[PDB]
Amino acid sequence: KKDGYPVEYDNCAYICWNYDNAYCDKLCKDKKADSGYCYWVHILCYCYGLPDSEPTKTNGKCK
Repeated sequence: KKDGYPVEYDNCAYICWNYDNAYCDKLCKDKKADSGYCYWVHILCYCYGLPDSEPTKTNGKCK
């Protein structure tokens, strides 16, 4: 398991709906994580307990 910002190709994270924590929680759980929230500093969804196989953000900008 891992915690992090889930991404789509390539290295592009999921922006929150507004600043909605519930949105990110649902998104994260649909990706099989334990939970998630909207990190307001970046306005991105952050997940707790993603599967090891789910891609997460690394050092790098969105393609």
